[PDB]
Amino acid sequence: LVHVASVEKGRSYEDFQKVYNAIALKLREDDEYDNYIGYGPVLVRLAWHTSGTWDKHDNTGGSYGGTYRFKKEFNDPSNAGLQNGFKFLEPIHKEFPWISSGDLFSLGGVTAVQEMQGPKIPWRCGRVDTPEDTTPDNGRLPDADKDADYVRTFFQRLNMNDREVVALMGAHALGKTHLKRSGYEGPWGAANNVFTNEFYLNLLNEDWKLEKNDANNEQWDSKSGYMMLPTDYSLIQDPKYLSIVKEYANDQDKFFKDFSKAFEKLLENGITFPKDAPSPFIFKTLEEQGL
Ligand code: HEM
Repeated sequence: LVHVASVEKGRSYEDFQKVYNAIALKLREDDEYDNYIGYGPVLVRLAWHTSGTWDKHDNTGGSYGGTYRFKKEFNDPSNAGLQNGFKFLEPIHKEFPWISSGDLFSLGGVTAVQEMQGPKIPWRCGRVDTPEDTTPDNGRLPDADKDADYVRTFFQRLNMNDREVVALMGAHALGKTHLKRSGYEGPWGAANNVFTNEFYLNLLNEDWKLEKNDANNEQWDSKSGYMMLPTDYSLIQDPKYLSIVKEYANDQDKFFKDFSKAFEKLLENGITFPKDAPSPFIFKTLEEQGL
C-alpha cells in the first residue's frame, strides 16, 4: 500500500510553525513532569514509537496513519508511559484540529529535540489519518534485553544501517528508564533534558557493572548513578558499533548531523512525497524567534 503525503488543506510553513510554537511553549510551561525532566524525552520517544512500527517489507505501520490514537497501539506494553506524551499533545490538537495525528506525533518529536538544544530536524507535513483496522499489531518495537546481533537485525526492518542505528540510539541521552514502565530503572546520564552526545561518552567512560534491578532484569550500572540497557551496551561489545560510538563521542557536530538525518528518515519511512510537495520545513526554535 502506498501512502502519499497530502498537505493539510491550504496550510503552509507558518501554520506548522504555530503548532511547533504551541508545543514548545507547553514544553517550557509544563516543566514539573517526571521529576522536572519535563516532557521533551517522552515526546521524542512518542515520535519514535509511532514511527518505529514500520515494516519496509509491506509498508505496514509507520508514522503516516497516526494509529497510536487507537487502543490496540496505545495499549501496546512496549508503549507504556507514552500516554503522557499523548495527553500533553491533546490541547495542542484541540487548538489546531486541522493537523493530522501522524503529523502531530512526529512534529512533537522534532519540536522536543530542537527545544532541548538538539540539531535542527527538517520535517515534512502531509501524514493522513488512517482507520482503526490499519493499526499495526503489538510486538514491532524492540526488546531491551538483547545483543548487538538482535539490534542490527531489528533495525534492518526499519531500513537502518549501523551508522543510523548508533546515531538514533544517542537519543538515550534523554529522560530515563522507569521500572514500572519497562522493567529497567535509571537515567543514562546527567544531561537528560538537553540533547547532547553524552550517551556515547558515558558508554565509553563510565565504569559499568552488570547488576540486577528490582524487577530482576540485568542492566549495566555506574557509580555515578547512570544505567545502560543491554541493547545500549551492545553498541560497545560489537566492534562495528564501537567504532561509531567512538566517532560520536569525539564529534558532537557529526552526531548532530547524523542524528538529524536518521531521525527525519525514521519519521518519514513509508511516506511517498509527490514531486511537487513542499520542501521540508526547518522550524525556528522559540529562542530563535525571541519567544
Ligand atoms: C534497540 C532499540 C531500543 C530499545 C530496546 C529501547 C528501549 C528503551 C527502554 C526500555 C526505555 C525506557 C522506557 C521507560 O521505562 O520509560 C527507553 C526510553 C527511551 N528511548 Fe528507547 N530504545 C531503543 C531505541 C530508541 C530510539 C531509536 C529512540 C529515538 C531516536 C529512543 C528514544 C528513547 C527516549 C527518548 C527514551 C526516554 C523516555 C522517557 O524518559 O520517558 N529509543 N528506550
